[PDB]
Amino acid sequence: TDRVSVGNLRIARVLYDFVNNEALPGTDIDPDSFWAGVDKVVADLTPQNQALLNARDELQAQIDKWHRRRVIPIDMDAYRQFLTEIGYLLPEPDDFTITTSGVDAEITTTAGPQLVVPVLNARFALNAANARWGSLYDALYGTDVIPETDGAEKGPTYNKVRGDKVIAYARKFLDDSVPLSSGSFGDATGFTVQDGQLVVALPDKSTGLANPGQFAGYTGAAESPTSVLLINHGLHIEILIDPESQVGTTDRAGVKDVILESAITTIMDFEDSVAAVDAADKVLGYRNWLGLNKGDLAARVLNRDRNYTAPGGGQFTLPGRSLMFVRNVGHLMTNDAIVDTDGSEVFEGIMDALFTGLIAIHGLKASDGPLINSRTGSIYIVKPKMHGPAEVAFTCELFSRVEDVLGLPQNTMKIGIMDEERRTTVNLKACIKAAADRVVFINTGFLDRTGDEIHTSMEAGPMVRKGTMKSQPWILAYEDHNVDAGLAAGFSGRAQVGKGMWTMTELMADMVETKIAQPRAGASTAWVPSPTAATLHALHYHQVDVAAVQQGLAGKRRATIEQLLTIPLAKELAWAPDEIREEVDNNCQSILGYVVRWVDQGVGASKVPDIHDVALMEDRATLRISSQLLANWLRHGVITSADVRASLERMAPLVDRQNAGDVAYRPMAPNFDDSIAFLAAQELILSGAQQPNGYTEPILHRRRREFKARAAE
Ligand SMILES: O=C(/C=N/O)Nc1ccccc1Br
Ligand SMILES: [Mg+2]
Ligand SMILES: [Mg+2]
Ligand SMILES: [Mg+2]
Repeated sequence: TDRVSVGNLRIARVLYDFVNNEALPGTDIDPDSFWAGVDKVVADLTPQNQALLNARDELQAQIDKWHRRRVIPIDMDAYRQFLTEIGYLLPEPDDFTITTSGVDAEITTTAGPQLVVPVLNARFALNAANARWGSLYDALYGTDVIPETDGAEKGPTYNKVRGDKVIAYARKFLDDSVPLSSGSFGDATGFTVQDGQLVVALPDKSTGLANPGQFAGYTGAAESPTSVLLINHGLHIEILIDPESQVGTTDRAGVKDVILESAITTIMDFEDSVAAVDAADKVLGYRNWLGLNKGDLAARVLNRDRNYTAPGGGQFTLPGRSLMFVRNVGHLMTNDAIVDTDGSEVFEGIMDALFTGLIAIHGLKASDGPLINSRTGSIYIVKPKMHGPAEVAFTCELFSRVEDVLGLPQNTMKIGIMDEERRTTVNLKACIKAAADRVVFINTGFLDRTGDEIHTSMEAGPMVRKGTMKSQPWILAYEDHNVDAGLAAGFSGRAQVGKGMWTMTELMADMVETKIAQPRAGASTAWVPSPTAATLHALHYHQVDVAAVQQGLAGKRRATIEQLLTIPLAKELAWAPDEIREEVDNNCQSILGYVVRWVDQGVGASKVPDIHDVALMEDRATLRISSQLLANWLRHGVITSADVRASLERMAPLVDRQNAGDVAYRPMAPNFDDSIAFLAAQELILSGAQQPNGYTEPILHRRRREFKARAAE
């Protein structure tokens, strides 16, 4: 066929050529040696990869059977002893501190937003990489953070009343963040630098900063600067001065904009936010990841670092780019980009580590300017969907082997651990320990975690509704426990403690109001879906001193094993019939809305309107939750298969309507069983209870491959 033979492997030609012609040159790795390494690593580690997956299934079968033989509110003591007997719940290791070294300041020290985007989308990826600095005025004027009340609405052209509120909001932020010795930024008439100090002119007098150490730099003439640079909680704030701009001309000090350092780090995602089901899809992804690391990805282009004058008069530079992670896929899936002699597909996680690692070498050297990514010499890989410490140890050993193939020093490849599976949650300390010399973050992937919570306890009884899950005891303990485990392993000053994604892309007023809870909880980072959201979330890190919060949480134990293990079962007679229908409609709409873009267009993340037409930006995990929740309700007789059918039928034309204005869209209604997308949605629900750990990829990949093959002829 069209495959290349390397030992026991048969590699898709498009992948082979991409790696030879694009990825390898410039790395000084012998191509022959790389490919022999691919074959050897695959041969050596494939058996334990499979053994790990079989172990998952064996644990789940035992738990399924534990619930099925029980009639009695759970006896927690018994349930725990049981989880311990079967090896689900492992002993907690002794106290230790992580030793991870060679890590950039953005990760060890800086608290701020972390932006996650689909690596298949070059535009979004480039915009994300450039999102290290963002316009606060654009983010305020462009969103509902400033209410679109009467008089202040957005029109075809600039609205002065709204622009003045934007200005006012920012002046208030400045007062909160970098206070003057007296007076307010609201009344400033000019900025100058005198004797290395910022001098702010007010109408009656002049003043300096209450804390002059927050003055970081400036641009232009000291006596008439074009910008002033400030710093607060490790994050930079830049005031752009330009009275001959449309906004500056209206401004009392001629201020044009306030630029915030926003997306400090970015995760280029090969997993839940993309649809990649074969060699062609992987290659598009890998090529974008290459372009980012070489610095030559073009839609526009990547930003250079930013030049400043130091307060005393010297020159310095700040990074213009978000420091990049890459999120590889997890342990489950195989991909036909490589098959062995028997025709069996190779594990995709093993592939990603080899290829994303190889590609990452370019980000460690000069872009044909300075090197794009890690100055300290690390490669930052996020590893999702791991269950427990043996799976973390496997990932570390995988990275160890790749480092040898690639000629990198041991521990170059760092690991961002997603805590998004129950067996990792209740063994978190051991998971950190297994990666104690590689770990650069832990992060509560709460959506996947919810899916796994449902599947794990599928046989226990009917679960609460989807929108109820976020406030359940188990998840709130899970969030606290994650922070506690990180801090106790010495993450403060060493590694990020991260929390999850804000998915409501149009609800920015709400994000600003509520997401402050995450750095208040000691999270040094949290996820956002867009550069705009990164800029707004940045506000929270100026309001909250994360380093102090973490110092104050030290030694505390806020969650017990019992709370972590509290299954979210619905109480007796929880729902009226209309509330049941509403939940069914909600979940069917969520599934259909997501799956139609996934199967038909190969889109894994996008702005999808929900049932109430709220715009959501979720990844594949939302599908895992909804499919598992409906499977769980069907399993326990809350709804019937005809209820499911009827809701899918009702929701499909609505999804069809919601996708008007999509050039390539093809309706699901009314020819339902003509639509592969529709059949996928149905299959995800009806086979949901039988998917390993509730995972949606096996069905989703098959259906997308089916769609591609039909579209070919
Ligand atoms: O937050 C998550 C969690 N993943 O484990 N992923 C994500 C990535 C891009 C847009 C929306 C989402 Br939710
Ligand atoms: Mg996830
Ligand atoms: Mg409920
Ligand atoms: Mg402070």
